[PDB]
Amino acid sequence: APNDQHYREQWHYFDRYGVKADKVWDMGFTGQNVVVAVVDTGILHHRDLNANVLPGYDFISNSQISLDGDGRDADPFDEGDWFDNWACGGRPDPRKERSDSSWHGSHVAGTIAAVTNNRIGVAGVAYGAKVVPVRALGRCGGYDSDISDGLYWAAGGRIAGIPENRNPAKVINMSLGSDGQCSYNAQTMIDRATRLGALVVVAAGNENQNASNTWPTSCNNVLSVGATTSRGIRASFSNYGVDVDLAAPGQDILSTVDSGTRRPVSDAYSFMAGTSMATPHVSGVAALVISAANSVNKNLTPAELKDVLVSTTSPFNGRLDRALGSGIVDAEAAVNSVLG
Ligand SMILES: [Ca+2]
Ligand SMILES: [Ca+2]
Ligand SMILES: [Ca+2]
Repeated sequence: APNDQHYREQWHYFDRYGVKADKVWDMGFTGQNVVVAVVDTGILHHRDLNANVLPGYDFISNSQISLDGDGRDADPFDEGDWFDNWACGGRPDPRKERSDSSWHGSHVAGTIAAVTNNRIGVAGVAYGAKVVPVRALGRCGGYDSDISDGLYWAAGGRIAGIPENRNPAKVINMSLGSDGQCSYNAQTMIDRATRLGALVVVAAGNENQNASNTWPTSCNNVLSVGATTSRGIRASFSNYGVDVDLAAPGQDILSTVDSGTRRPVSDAYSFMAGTSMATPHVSGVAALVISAANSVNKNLTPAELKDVLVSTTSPFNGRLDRALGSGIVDAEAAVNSVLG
């Protein structure tokens, strides 16, 4: 087990309905040399992230969303997506009036590869991997076109005006989405990333609805992740249905954030719930699998990697109320599969 101060609270890594990441670490696989891209709100300069974070890129085109004074730029720092006075619409709905900064991209990034065995804070599923933050979300979310350009760059695609990605990712985590069908542009970029070799791992969404009514789940060539609880059943908010590929822990997920309600104040750790939290468990396990496959000289296409993940899942706790993919992602079974 790692020495991290709050590892024991990360039930989702090691306990009954967790992802069995600990069993893979025991085999000596940690996602070594694998790059995972995180298309999200950007990254904090958090002491429990910095060593496992590579420089990424900020794809937010509108400065009113980016809150950093300009359009696309080389610094994917999460400025904080806080707002007040219904800046993101919906006035006068009391639930939409204001929000603290989410630090969503950092919570997600920490699940994949928080710095581990460094005494402080938490652990990451693939703590030998490196994360490339692709900032596409800010105040009020992000543009579909910024998300799709970012995911393409994440895979190794060239975007005019932006440097070539030196560290294209084998796994692209997208803990994001909204109502509606996959756009032509989103589908096209997902297909291009898939043809580069990247597995695009996406959140099923959080409206207790059919995930097929949302994107990116409704896209071809994605692996859609539903959310389960520490009791092994469907989290109440999790989207569901035939297009959910599998599930992962998505309620009371402890990871890396900032204590600041607006701007960054201090490195912190919080519990969050969402398919956004389940997704990076699957992205992390994918990176563990690739490190294992690398060791035996085995290539996995995105379709093959998805099939490894989906066919090796562990069972739910009795009957669920909805289709939620094949079971809970299981790193031990997935890695054992590719090692032969
Ligand atoms: Ca900017
Ligand atoms: Ca920036
Ligand atoms: Ca740590």
